[PDB]
Amino acid sequence: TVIPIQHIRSVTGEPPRNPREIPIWLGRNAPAIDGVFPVTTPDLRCRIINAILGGNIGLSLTPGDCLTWDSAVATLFIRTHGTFPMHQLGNVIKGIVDQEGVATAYTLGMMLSGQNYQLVSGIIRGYLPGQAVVTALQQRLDQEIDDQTRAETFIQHLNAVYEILGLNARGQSIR
Amino acid sequence: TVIPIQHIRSVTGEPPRNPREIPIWLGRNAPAIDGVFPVTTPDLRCRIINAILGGNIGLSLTPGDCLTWDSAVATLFIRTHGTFPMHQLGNVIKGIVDQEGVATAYTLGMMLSGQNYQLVSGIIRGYLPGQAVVTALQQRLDQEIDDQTRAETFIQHLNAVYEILGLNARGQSIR
Amino acid sequence: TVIPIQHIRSVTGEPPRNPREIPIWLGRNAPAIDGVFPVTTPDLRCRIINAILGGNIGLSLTPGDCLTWDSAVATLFIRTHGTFPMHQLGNVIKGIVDQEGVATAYTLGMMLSGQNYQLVSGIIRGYLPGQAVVTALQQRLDQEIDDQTRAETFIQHLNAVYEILGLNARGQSIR
Amino acid sequence: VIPIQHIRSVTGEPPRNPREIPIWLGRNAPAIDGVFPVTTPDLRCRIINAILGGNIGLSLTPGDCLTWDSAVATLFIRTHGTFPMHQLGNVIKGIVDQEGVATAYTLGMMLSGQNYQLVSGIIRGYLPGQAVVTALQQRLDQEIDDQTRAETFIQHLNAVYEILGLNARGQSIR
Repeated sequence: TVIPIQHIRSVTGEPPRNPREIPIWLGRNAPAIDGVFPVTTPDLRCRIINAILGGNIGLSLTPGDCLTWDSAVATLFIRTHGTFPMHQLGNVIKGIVDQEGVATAYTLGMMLSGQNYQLVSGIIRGYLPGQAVVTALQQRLDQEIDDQTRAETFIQHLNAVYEILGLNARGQSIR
Repeated sequence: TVIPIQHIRSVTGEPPRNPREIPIWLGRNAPAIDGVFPVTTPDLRCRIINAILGGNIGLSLTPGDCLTWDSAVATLFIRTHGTFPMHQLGNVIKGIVDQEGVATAYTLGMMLSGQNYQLVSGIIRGYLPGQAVVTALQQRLDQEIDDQTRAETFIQHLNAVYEILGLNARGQSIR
Repeated sequence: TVIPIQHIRSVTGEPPRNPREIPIWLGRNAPAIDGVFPVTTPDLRCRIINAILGGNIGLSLTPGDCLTWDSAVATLFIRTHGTFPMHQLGNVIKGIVDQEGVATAYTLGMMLSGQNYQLVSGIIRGYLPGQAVVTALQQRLDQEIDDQTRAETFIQHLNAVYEILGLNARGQSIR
Repeated sequence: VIPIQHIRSVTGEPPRNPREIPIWLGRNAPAIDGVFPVTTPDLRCRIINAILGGNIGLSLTPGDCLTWDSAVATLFIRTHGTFPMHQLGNVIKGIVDQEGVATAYTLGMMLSGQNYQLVSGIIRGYLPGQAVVTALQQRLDQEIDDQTRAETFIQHLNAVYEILGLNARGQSIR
């Protein structure tokens, strides 16, 4: 098939000039692309990403690297920053909860970490937006069964608590 | 399918950057978008809404949210204002009347509240432009059968009463 | 049934801000609109007009008001200038006669008036080029049998008189 | 002969500013019901008209005195000029600062025709402190249905306030 690239490329806009800014820009603009043209297979995700980023032979992915949008955004992260050691996962995540907030940072941290729920849960508990959140979120995760259900229910609970207290995603009050 | 996003995005234009102006922006382009393309299934509402919002943070919808234009417009309110829309319907209606006019504020009024003629009718009757109009408009709406008949014939009547007195949608004299 | 709004805007341009300048802009650009995408019913004409004027609820039309590109134009002029705006209709016509000439002033005036032969006829007869034309034109239109027939054979007779005297469209000589 | 003086001892003299007469009647209504039993709409109309003394402007007829809520709501339209539900959020915000959350729930429900969802949502925004909002919601969520939550809201607020050392007006011991 031929893909409607001129339309996709009018909805997203030009990708930023600093290539360290590219891997998060692609996460923000994913739902838009799925709107214009529903992306079903890894192939079609690759075809779409490769055309948008144009002349960068640097950042060209294959079908292996992009099963899901979250794989692509991680692969593109490792290239533009470099693989870093365990003790530096702190400064990567804090840097992101400041720009995009906890839900983005949890999903990327769980991906740059080989799904280490005990590590990435622990780090995110220091950058939550006030003590009353830290405590309310804890109780919900606590009364789950094991760590595997806690990993898959995290963002559900985070947002439920953020709703009650009436915060936006960036984690600031809007009332 | 593929949605005709080139066209839909000409009716609509580019969205406001102040992100608690968005539910009212999408609220008053919804009637036009439905003319230029038949949006039937919640999957297509979600696809269209997500395409025309572009790269904005926390503001993609799910097909769960987008069952009716109302439900969507209420959900984008909750994620921006923090509160439910129907805990401040008064302040929102008054704010629109002052910029856009009665017939605008009536329309968004019954999106936000959820087609509650009684309440929105009563909040508007407050902000009509002069005592004379209020009495005029009332005797037309008292000669319909049901409150179902009155919620179709409300703009038709306001537009007839404004002709007689010589006012101009935004509620200023032509004379 | 996708109404191709992007193409229609490519030909007409963007409508003005000051909504007093909309009813004439729509009459002028009408035969272009209709060449890109040919309308057939009132239904479609409504859907096209509302989509062009965009997110404007105040100047929204219904199928009732759109039997013809003239009926639509007339309805908008009464919402913006009010009924019996005879000093303003005097002023919009005098303006055109100077830029365009009398055969253009006639058709735009008759469109904005709801095809009011008696009113517009009267206004134009004060802006013709000199006493001899007025008298020559009148003698021809008086031989005609009813007012429907005068409105049909007005641009016809004005041309015949202008040709004899050796004037061009703008009422300046070519001898 | 209706025993007006016992009712006058509990209530007191009406407030001078016409705008605060509707809230005053709502706060004094539960105490009047305990001291003297009111069983008919007609008896209620005679008691309210005597308590306000000679106010011909705010006189109520037997039809609008069916329930204490209907009487308080009618006085609001005569004193302010707008129906209450149109501006409920502002009215609840005024009562919370002057009197407290418990007064706002009782008077907010009388003006809102017993709507739990609207009153509970408006009050949650003005509750004192983030901890109070989270603790109260957990207790209310356990209850089986909206009717049961409505009956136990004041009891569950008093328990949370006692644990966090807050007075009725929400001022901390620290």
